[PDB]
Amino acid sequence: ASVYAWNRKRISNCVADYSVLYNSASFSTFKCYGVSPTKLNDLCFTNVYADSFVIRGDEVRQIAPGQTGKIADYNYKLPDDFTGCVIAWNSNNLDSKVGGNYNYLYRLFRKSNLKPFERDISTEIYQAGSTPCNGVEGFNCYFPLQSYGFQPTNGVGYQPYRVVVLSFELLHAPATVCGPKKSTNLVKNKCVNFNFNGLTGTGVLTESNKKFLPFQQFGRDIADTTDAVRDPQTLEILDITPCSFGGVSVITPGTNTSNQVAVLYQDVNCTEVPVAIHADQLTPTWRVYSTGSNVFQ
Amino acid sequence: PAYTNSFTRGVYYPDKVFRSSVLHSTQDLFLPFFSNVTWFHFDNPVLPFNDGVYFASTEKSNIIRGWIFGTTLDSKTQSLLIVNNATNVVIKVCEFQFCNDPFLMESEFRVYSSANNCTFEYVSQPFKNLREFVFKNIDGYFKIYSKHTPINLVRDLPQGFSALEPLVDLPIGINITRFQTLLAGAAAYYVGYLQPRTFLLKYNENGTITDAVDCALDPLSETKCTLKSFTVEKGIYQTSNFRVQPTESIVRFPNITNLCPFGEVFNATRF
Amino acid sequence: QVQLVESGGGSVQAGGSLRLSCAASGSISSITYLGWFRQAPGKEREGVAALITVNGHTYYADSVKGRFTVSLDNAKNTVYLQMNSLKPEDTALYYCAAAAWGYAWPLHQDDYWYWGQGTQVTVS
Amino acid sequence: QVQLVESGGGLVQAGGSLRLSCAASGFPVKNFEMEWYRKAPGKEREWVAAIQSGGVETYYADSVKGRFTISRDNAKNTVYLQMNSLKPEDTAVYYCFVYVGRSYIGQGTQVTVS
Amino acid sequence: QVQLVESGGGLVQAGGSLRLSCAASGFPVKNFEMEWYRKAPGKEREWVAAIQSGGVETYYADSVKGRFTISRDNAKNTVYLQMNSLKPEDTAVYYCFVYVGRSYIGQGTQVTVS
Ligand SMILES: *[C@@H]1O[C@H](CO)[C@@H](O)[C@H](O)[C@H]1NC(C)=O
Ligand SMILES: *[C@@H]1O[C@H](CO)[C@@H](O)[C@H](O)[C@H]1NC(C)=O
Ligand SMILES: *[C@@H]1O[C@H](CO)[C@@H](O)[C@H](O)[C@H]1NC(C)=O
Ligand SMILES: *[C@@H]1O[C@H](CO)[C@@H](O)[C@H](O)[C@H]1NC(C)=O
Ligand SMILES: *[C@@H]1O[C@H](CO)[C@@H](O)[C@H](O)[C@H]1NC(C)=O
Ligand SMILES: *[C@@H]1O[C@H](CO)[C@@H](O)[C@H](O)[C@H]1NC(C)=O
Repeated sequence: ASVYAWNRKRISNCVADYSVLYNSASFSTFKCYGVSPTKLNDLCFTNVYADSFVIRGDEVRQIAPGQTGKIADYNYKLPDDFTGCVIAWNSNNLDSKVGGNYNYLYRLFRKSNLKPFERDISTEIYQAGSTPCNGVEGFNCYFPLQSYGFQPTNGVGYQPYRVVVLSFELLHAPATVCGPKKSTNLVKNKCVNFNFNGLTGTGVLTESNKKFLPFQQFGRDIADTTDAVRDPQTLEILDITPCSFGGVSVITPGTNTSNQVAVLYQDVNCTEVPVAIHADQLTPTWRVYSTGSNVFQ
Repeated sequence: PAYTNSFTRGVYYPDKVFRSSVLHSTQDLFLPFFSNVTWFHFDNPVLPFNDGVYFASTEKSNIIRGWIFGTTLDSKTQSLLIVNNATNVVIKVCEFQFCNDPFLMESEFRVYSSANNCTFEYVSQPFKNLREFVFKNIDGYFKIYSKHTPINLVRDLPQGFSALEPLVDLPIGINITRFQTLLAGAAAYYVGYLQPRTFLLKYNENGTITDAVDCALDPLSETKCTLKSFTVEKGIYQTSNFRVQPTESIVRFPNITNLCPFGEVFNATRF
Repeated sequence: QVQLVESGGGSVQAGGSLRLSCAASGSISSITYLGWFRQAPGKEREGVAALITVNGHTYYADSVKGRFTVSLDNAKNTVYLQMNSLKPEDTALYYCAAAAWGYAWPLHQDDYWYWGQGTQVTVS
Repeated sequence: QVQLVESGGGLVQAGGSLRLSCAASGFPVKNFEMEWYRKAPGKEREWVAAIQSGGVETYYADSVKGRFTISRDNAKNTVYLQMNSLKPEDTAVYYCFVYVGRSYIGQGTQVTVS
Repeated sequence: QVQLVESGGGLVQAGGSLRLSCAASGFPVKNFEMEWYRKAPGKEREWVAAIQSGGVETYYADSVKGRFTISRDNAKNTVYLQMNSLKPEDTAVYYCFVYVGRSYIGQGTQVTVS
């Protein structure tokens, strides 16, 4: 797009990852105002309108809140307390033809200052004196649409810095385009709290035996409790099981008869019981009643 | 004219929840059992929406194309458009000027001439064929259920039990009163209207509904809904209650009739 | 909220090597970019070295290209500037800086930085 | 969700006139009391003007009574501040202030009088 | 406040030499980047040469590499441009440029090779 015709384009109802922006190693003036660039992918905002121009690299640092200049006065202005990212990188290899890349004209002159976030287009010429121009170009006509000279012999400050503005405004609208959500791997046969794509709960992630039709995402059973789910990256059916729990039965024969105890663990497969009770937290007297030389089922 | 009834056809899953081998009682906008649906053919009438549309159609070739939705279908209210053709489907809402006679040798297009103020557009991928749909719009969300099944008879709707599975939920968010079915040979299409009813669903081992009863059709299905069973044993059962409603709501008050002297302070020659 | 302590300076002969260090304390996880500044006598403060903490990507100026090396140690939260094959034109005050709003190449003084105290490096 | 943004600043001379704005999002302005503060360089942050949440009463600071004008627009969700009879003692960055649960401060706009 | 004027123009033959000057005021030349442009009759305005603000890198256009030499004088606030191996394609009206807030364009000077 041009700076006279950077459209306020609506890209909506999709996702755009931003982690691929950092690692490709060509950014020049990648600047995120308001929100941190590290926390851009996980948390988003609404009003994700997008802008684009190949601005010249001499005054990219003039694009700042509370900073005017030439680009911020006659080309494009940030408002104060701006949330969003201005992302500049090198554009020497492709937007630079022989004899000067005269494909992007630019508005050099304007009668007043720009309001921020305004796309400026004009056909008429600048007025500076009292004598009006009669169509034929004269001494005070001052044609604003000059040309950026983008030659391959230009340096890194003279070659264009390709800016894109992922501006984040705040209006009463639903959010459309956000960054990606990071996911961990999946474990099996352990009592784990799980964060799926919409449902969360506590249980044991087990390998399944049934299968679904291709339009169920999850499933429940008698009396409305979730028992099955499918992962969204590999698409395999998975049944869940409730976690280990229950009671400890400890033999006492009465105070006057004896003192020592034996220990029974009801409704538990007792191979994971020092993970179950806090034997590493309690006394060493409690430590010898999570195991022993004799094991009976 | 041309009214035919439904022999327990058009029961959909109310959600994506899989339930296996359990009897479940739901409450959503369903179709009542044994209700009249119309039959049309040449003919392209406009029909009201009326809180849910159940649709069925039997075809040999694709004579029916799609449907046009909206309130006024003129150049002051936005109207929805679905047109199906050869290699894609087209879903869009714009400001439409629909023709007085909308119709569509291999190609014809004279349904609208209006290309201003578009807001949304969406592209997806598409007697022998029986297509059954549900056209509903709840809280700005347009839900489509579908089932393709073969039917080979040219008289009426066949019987049998089959389910309807949801495909597209789309944030449209405009209001709908009428809709108009679009065509290009003659074909048939059935249109019914939904009603807020309470149903009881029987699930199999794989979670598809094999049979269902409606809880206001006859007292035996009322008994089946209250007992949560599909075979009801020999006995006497209590289902609900009833109360006679008041009719006139009469007003009695005494003889007011005391006659304050306001006539002298409303009719005198000197106050 | 971000504090930098710079050490490792000193005097060296022409053709020697030095290894500066800049130790960070405070909001470590907010730091996204570390740059090395240089203020020559009789010149403005310029930019020499660059390092992105997220990526490990490095950028170097043309006057230090092929001779200067920047390295990051996240265990000690200390960035390093390995300056090998030194010449007496590099006799200047060297400053380490921290950024938290992103990375910008080349370095400029007018942005928001967390400044160090600076050490003296003399090559003769 | 709540954010104040400020515009309308510029360079004026002694006795000039200007009009700022404080566009707000995420909350209606018929329910919260509104303020403005300013930061001169070398001086502390001092309160300028206030209108209450009902929109009935107006208040100002001691040196700016009779010369500054505060106005509110509930339709556009924007609060404006009017400059009359500007002196170079008011060379400051003007921040608009509101208490919506917790107080939020905008980045402000530089207004210089010279 | 800031003004550019170009002088030192003239008419030379094929193979002649010339040296122009661009007098500057209101700004120092050690802090901003300047550019040279020219306007041939019947052709659009084309960038000739430039010096950066640091004074380290010198740049020229593609058609004038190896023949032009640009230089600056920081004390006299004047930036010069030396012409060598002149062709009749370089018949143009030369302007010097600077971008300090507003772009400043001089009145131009005449360079004619015939
Ligand atoms: C403990 O008391 C019970 C009943 O009082 C008695 O049967 C038992 O023998 C006693 N044991 C001892 C060791 O005294
Ligand atoms: C208990 O767990 C062990 C460990 O795999 C297994 O071999 C055993 O069959 C389990 N017993 C019961 C009763 O679940
Ligand atoms: C359906 O229509 C027919 C004829 O119009 C009528 O006899 C029949 O009673 C209707 N069905 C119901 C359930 O009322
Ligand atoms: C387009 O539709 C919107 C919907 O509210 C309306 O506000 C606007 O005036 C319309 N514009 C034109 C040109 O019809
Ligand atoms: C549709 O019409 C009703 C009745 O006038 C109105 O309440 C509703 O807001 C309208 N919906 C839209 C989306 O305009
Ligand atoms: C006053 O007299 C007139 C004519 O006799 C009558 O129509 C009117 O009802 C009287 N006013 C009242 C309050 O009765």
